[PDB]
Amino acid sequence: GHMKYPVEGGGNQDWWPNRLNLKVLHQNPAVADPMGAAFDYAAEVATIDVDALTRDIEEVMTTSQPWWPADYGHYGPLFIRMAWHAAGTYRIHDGRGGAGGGMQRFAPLNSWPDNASLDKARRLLWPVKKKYGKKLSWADLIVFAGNCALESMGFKTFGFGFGRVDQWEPDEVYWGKEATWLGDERYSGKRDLENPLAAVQMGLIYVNPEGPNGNPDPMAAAVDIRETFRRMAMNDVETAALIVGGHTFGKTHGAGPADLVGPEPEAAPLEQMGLGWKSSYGTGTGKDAITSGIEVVWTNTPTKWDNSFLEILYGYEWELTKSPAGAWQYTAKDGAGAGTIPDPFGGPGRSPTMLATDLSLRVDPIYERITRRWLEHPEELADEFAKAWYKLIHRDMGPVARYLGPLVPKQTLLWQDPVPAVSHDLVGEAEIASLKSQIRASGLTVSQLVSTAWAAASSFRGSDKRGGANGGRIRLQPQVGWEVNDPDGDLRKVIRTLEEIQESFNSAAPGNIKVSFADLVVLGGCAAIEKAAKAAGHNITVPFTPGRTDASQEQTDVESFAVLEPKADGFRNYLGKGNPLPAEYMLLDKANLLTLSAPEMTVLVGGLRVLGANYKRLPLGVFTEASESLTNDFFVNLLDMGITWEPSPADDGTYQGKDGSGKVKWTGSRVDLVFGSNSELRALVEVYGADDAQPKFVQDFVAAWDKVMNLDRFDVR
Amino acid sequence: GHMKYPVEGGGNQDWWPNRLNLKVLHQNPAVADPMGAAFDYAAEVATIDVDALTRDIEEVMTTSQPWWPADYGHYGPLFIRMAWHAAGTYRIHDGRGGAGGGMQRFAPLNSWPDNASLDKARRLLWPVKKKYGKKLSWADLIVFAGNCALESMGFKTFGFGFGRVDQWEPDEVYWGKEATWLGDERYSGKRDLENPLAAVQMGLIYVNPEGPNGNPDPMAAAVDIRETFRRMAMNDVETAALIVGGHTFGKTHGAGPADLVGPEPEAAPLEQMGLGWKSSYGTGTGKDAITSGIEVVWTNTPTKWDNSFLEILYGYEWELTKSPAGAWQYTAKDGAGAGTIPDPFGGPGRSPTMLATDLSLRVDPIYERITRRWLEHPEELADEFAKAWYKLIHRDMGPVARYLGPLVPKQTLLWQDPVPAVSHDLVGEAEIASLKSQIRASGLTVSQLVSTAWAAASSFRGSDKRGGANGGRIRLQPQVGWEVNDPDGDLRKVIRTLEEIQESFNSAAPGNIKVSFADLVVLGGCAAIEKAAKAAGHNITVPFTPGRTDASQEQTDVESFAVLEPKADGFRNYLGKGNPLPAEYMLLDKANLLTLSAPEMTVLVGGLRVLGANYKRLPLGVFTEASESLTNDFFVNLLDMGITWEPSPADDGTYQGKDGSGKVKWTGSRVDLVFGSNSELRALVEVYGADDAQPKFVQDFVAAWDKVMNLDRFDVR
Ligand code: HEM
Ligand code: HEM
Ligand code: NA
Ligand code: NA
Repeated sequence: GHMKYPVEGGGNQDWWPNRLNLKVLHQNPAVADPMGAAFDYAAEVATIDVDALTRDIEEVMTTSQPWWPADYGHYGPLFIRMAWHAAGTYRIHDGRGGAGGGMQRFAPLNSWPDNASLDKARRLLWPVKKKYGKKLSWADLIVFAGNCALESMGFKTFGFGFGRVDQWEPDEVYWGKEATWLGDERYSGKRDLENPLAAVQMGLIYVNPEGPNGNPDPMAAAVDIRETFRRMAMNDVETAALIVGGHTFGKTHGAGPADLVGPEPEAAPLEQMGLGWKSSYGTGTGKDAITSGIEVVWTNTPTKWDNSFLEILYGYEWELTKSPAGAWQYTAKDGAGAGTIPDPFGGPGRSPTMLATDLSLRVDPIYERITRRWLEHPEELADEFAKAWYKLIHRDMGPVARYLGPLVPKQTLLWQDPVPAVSHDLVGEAEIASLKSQIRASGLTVSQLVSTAWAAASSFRGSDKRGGANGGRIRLQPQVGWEVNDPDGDLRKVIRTLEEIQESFNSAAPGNIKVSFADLVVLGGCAAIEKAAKAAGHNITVPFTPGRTDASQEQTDVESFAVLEPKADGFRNYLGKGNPLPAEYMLLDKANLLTLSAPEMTVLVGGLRVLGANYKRLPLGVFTEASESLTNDFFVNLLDMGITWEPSPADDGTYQGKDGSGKVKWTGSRVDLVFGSNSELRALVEVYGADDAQPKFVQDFVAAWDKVMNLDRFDVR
Repeated sequence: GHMKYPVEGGGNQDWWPNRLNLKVLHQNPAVADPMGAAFDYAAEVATIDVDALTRDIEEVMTTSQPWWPADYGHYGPLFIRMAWHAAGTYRIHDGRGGAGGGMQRFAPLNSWPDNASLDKARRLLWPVKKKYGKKLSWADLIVFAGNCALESMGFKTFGFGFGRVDQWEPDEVYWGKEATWLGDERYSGKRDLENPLAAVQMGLIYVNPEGPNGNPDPMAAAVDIRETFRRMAMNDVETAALIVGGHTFGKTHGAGPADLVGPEPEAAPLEQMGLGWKSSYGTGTGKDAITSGIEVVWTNTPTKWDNSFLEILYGYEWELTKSPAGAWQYTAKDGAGAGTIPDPFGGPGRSPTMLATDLSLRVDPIYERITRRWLEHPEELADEFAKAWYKLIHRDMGPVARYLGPLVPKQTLLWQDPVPAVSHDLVGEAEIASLKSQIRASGLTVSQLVSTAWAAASSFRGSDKRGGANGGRIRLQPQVGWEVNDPDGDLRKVIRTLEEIQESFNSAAPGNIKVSFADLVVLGGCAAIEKAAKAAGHNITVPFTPGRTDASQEQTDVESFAVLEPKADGFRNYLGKGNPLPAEYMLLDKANLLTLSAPEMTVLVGGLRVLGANYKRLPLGVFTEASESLTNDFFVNLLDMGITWEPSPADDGTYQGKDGSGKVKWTGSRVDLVFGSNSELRALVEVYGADDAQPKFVQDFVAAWDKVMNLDRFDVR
C-alpha cells in the first residue's frame, strides 16, 4: 500500500488499523451544519401549509420529466419505493438506520445496489424542497412523498408526523463486513444471520428478490423475509401487509443487460451532478429502464389501490422464467391472463408476473393463511397495511411528543412505548427539596441511588430514540431482570423503598401534586450526587426536571424491549458475553448511543467509578480512598506514574496496579485503563486530573449526568 | 479486505477510496474540546508565574525517576531533544508541523521512530502540567522545558513567548506516501525531494543519522542536511549553529540489540499507559537505554554549555565503527582521548565519538568554514545558536501579537514578517463611511475591488499563521507579481488608485486620524460588496476592523514569501501547474488553510463567482445573468436539471452546460461542478439555492468574507 493525503482520506488509522475511532463521538459537528445554532426546525415546520405541500407533491407526481420519464405517467409508485427504502434500513439490534435522518441522500445509502434509481426519485423532489426551503427537511419530504403517493392513488393512510431534522454528514453505521457489493459473509449454522444486521447481503434492504443467494425457492425466501422483517420490528401480519401493499403499485425494471449500467452515484463522474447508474441500453430510462434487472408488473392497475395483487397471486399458477436481463421471476402457467397487464408507456399488454418473494406469500403456510383471508377481506388488508406503513415510516421517531403537525392521529400505539399523560400538578421546588431529604434519609446508599438512576436513564439510545427513564420501566419486565441491572437482587430493595416514598408523599401532598415512581428514580440519583459532592467539600445542586410518568406492564412490550438490554456498559464496568468487539470499543459505542461527547464520556466514567456505580460494586477502576465522595480521584490516580500496571495472572480481563512496595494498590478493566493508554483519552484525563480541576470536574460531571437523565425528555423540549 | 465497524475506523472511504474528504474542514471540533466555550488560553497563560514555572521545571530536570533514570542526573538534554523534535516537524511548503499545537503528544508523531523515548520525556513533565493546569498548555510546556534546560545548563537564550493553544485531536497531515516506517519513496531526478516533505524518510525529523540511506558518508549526508533544513526555514549558518548547540548536550542511546525494543506507543498494550518501545535489554532504561541504536556521547561535558563539541570535532581524526546495537558512528583514531568522555551512570570513561552527520559539519566545505570560524571565535556560536534556537521554536507562532509573557523580547525580526506599530488614531465610523464612498466613486469596478481584497487576505494560511492582508504586501514583491494575483497588470491600477485615496484622505484628515494602504485594500472589498448587495436588493453593511499597517519592501523577505504563493485557488477558479491532486482536492485544502468550514467555503465560492473575482475574469462557474450583483444564482443554476453537463470536447479541464435547445448556456470547471456532484456539498448548495435563501446567503457570505479579511488580525484578538 501507500499513504494518501488527508483530503483524500489519509490518516492515523492507516498506520494503526484497529485503533479506537473517537470520531463516532463527534458525528454531525455543529461547524458542518449550515443552518446555525439558533436554527429551530420545530418552529419552522409548524408554519407549513400541509395542504399546499400535498398539492405540490401531487403535481410533481403527475408531471413527467424527460431525464426519467414516469411509468404510467405517475411517479407515485417510485416514491412509495423510495419511502419504503428510506425507512427500510432500520434494525432493532442497535436502532440504527431508518428514515429519521434522511440518510438515503448520503453515502453509502445513496449508492447501495438496492437503491438504484432512487437517485432520480429524490432528484424529482427538488422543486418541492426548493419552494419550502428551511420549513421542510429532506428527511420529512422523502417519507411524506411516499405517504402522499399512497393517498393520491386511493389508499387512505393512518396519519403522518413531521419533525425529522436534516443532518449534514452521513451517519456511519456498520452494515456488515463484506467488501463486495451484494457480498454475503454473514451467515452461519443452518441460517443464522450475523447480529446486528437485518438484510441478507451487503447493500440490500431486506432479502434478495430472486431468493436466497439468487436461487428462487419461495419457501426458502420466506425464511429470509420473516427473519429480516422481524429484525426491522415487523411480525407476520405486518410483513405480509407491507409486501402486498407495496406491490399493489408500480413495477420493477430490467429491460436490458445490467452490464450496460454505469457506476453508482458516489463513483460516477462530476457531469452527472450526483446521479448514478447511467445506462447505455437504448434511451437508458423509461421504456428501457434497468433498476433491479427483474421485469415484473404485479397488478393490472399499477397506479391504483385495489385487491388485484392477491387476486392475481391466487388466481394463477406460476412457473419460473427469466427477465430480459437474466433474473429469475415467475409468470402465469398455461399462457393464462395473456395481455391483461398494462404497459408503462403504452406498449401492448403483457402476462401476469411475480417475484419469487411474492410467491413466498402463497407458499409459506403462515403467510398463506394470512393472505388467503385478505383475498376475501380487502378491508382487513387495508387496515393492516395502514397500521404497518405508519409504523414503518415512524419507527425511529422516538417518543410521540416529537411527532409534529396536523396529521398526527391521537390513538396510542403499543410499539411507541407509550407513557401516560401527566394527570396531576407536578412537584415544585419545595416538594423537590422535601423528597431529596426523604430519599437521603431512607437508608439507600449513594451507590444504590446512582446505579439505579443510571440503569434507568442509560437504557436510552439516540439511534431510534427508544429507552430512557420516562415510563419508570426499570421496575417492569424486562428491565427489572436484566443482568447488568439486578445482579443479585438489590434492585428490588431500591424499588420497594422508592415506592414507599412515592406512596407517603402522595398521601400527604400539597393539593393535587403527585410524584411518579419514574421521577423518584431519577431524583434519587440527583440527591445522592448532591450528598457525594458535600462529602467532597462542595455545596452543589443537581438539576432535576419532573414530569416523567409511570407506564404499566401492559403498556410495555417485553419482546420489543429485549433489544435495549445492554450486553456491555463500560460506565458500570459491565461486560457480558457476545459482544462484537473488545470492551473499550463497546464503551465508545455505548457513549455514541447515549449521544455523549468524549469529554462527557470521560467525566461520567470517572464520576461513576468513585460514586460506586459499578456492576456488583466491583473495585475495578474505583481509584479512590474515599467512600461515596465525588472527587476527581479517578483521573489523578490513573495518571500516577507511581503505579505499575500489569495484566492479572488470572487472565480474567483485569489488570493489577502495584505501588513501589510491590503491593497491589488498584485493579482495573480494559475500560478503565484505556483512559490512561489511548493518547486522546489520556489528554482528557489530564484536564480533569490537574490540581486546579476539581470544581470543573464537578460542574462538568453534573452537566453530563443531567444530560443523560433528560435524554428521552422530548415532552419538555 | 473486510469492512470494519465505525468505532474501529470503518466508513465510506472504504467503498470509495479516493473520495474527497470533507473532515479536513471540521478538525478539532468544539464538541471534542473539554474546555469551556468561553475558554481563552491567552488569558490564562498571561497570568502564569514564569519564575515559579522555571523553578518547577528545574526540579523535574534534576529529580531522576526510576522508570526512566536521568543520564548524568539531568533530564535537560533529553528535554532539549524533545523541544527540537516538537518544533522540528515544521516545513515551509505548507507551513504544517512545528510545535505550535503540541502535536507531538498525539498520533502519528508520538510514535515516529525518530521520536522514540520522548514518550518518557513528555511523561516526566506531567507533575508540571498537573501543577499549572489550564494556565499552561502541553504545547508551550514541551518547548519551554527545552528552553529552561538550555538556561539551566549555562546557555542564555534570546527569550520565549507563550500562547500555543492545546488541541484535542491530532492535526492530520500528509507526511509522505510510504506505508513502512523509515520507508523512502520520495526522491526523483538526481536527488529532488518530493514537495511538501522536509525529511528524507518516513518518520524521521530531518536526515538519517547514519547518512543517506544508512551509508555513513559525511559529505553526502551534508547535502541532505542542507536541503531538509532549508525546507524548515534554516540556512547554512543557522543549521550549523543548531546542530552544534544541540550536540553540545547529552548523548544517544544504543546499548543493546534494537530487536529487543517493543512496539511504539500507539501499538503498545494498555498496561504501558501510553508509553512505547518497552525494552527487554537489561533493565530497559538508563544505562541499558536504547533509543536510536547509536551510542555516541559528543562532549566531555554533556550537561554544560561550552565549546567542547567543536574542539572535539576538530581535535581528533575520525574512523568508522559500530555501536553496541550495530549502527554506524565515528570514533577517534589511534585510541586518542581514551577515557576522556564521562559515563551517564558513573561507569568508566569512554572515547570520543561523533555521528556521520556531525562529521558533515567538518567535511562539507560551507559548513567547515562556518564551524572552523566558531572553533576560533566561540562567542559567535553562542549568538547564532540563540537566534536560531529562538526562530526554531517560534517559527510557526504567527504574528508577534500572539507571543505572550515577560520573556518576549522587544526586537523586530525579519523572519516574523513584521508590520509597523500603529502610530496614529484609527478611522472611526464616519471616516470608514466616507472612505467606502470615495472608493465606490474611484472608478474601480466591483470585480477589481473584491479580487484585490481576496488576493491580499487569502494569502494567510492557518498552519503557521503566515500571510494575510495586514502589512499591505499585495503591492510589494513577490505578491504583486504572483500569477494568480496579477495576470495582466490590472492589479497595479487598483493599487495606484487606492494609494491616491490614501494620500488625499491622510492629508485632509480630521485630527490625528490616518489610514493605511493595507486597510484600504480590505475596505475596498467591503464597499464593493455593499454595492453589489444593493444591486441585488439587500442593504447590508459589511463589517470592517481597521488597524492594519503597511510594511516596507525591506521588511518583506521575498524568498520566505515564495512559499505563500498559491498554485491553486478554487475561490478564484485558478489552477496552476504542479499540484499534487485534482482541483477539487486542492480547493478543500485551500479551505483548510483558510480555516473555513464546508458551509463557509460553499458560500464564498458562490458569492465570489457572481462578484467577478475569477482569475482573468473567466466565465467558468459564473452561473448568473446579472453583473456585479450579490445573488445566490450560482446555487440556483447549479441545481437546474434543465442543464445537461458534459466534459468539453477540448480536453481542457472544463465542462459545457447545455439547455433544452442544445445551446451551451454555461461553462464550468471541476471546482464548479464538484458542488453539484459531491453528495455532501450538494446538500449545502440546496440550502443556499432554495427560494427562501437569498437573505441567508448574503448574510453567511458576508460573515465568511469578514472571517477571511480578519484571519491574520491577532493584534485585535
Ligand atoms: C420481501 C420484501 C420486498 C422485496 C424482495 C421487494 C423487491 C422489490 C424489487 C426487486 C423491486 C424492483 C425495483 C426496480 O427494478 O425498479 C421493487 C419495487 C417496488 N417495491 Fe418492493 N420489495 C419488497 C417489499 C416492499 C415493500 C414493503 C414496499 C412498500 C410498502 C414495496 C414497494 C415497492 C414498490 C411500490 C415498488 C415499485 C417501484 C416502481 O414502481 O418504480 N416493496 N420491490
Ligand atoms: C542533522 C541533524 C541531526 C541529527 C541527524 C540528529 C540526530 C540525533 C540522534 C540520533 C540522537 C540520539 C537519540 C537517542 O538515541 O537518544 C540525537 C540526540 C540529541 N539531539 Fe540531535 N540530531 C540532529 C540535530 C539536532 C538539533 C538541531 C538539536 C537541538 C538544537 C539536537 C539536539 C539533540 C540533543 C540535545 C540530543 C541528546 C538527547 C539526550 O541526551 O537524551 N539535535 N540527535
Ligand atoms: Na394496483
Ligand atoms: Na557540553
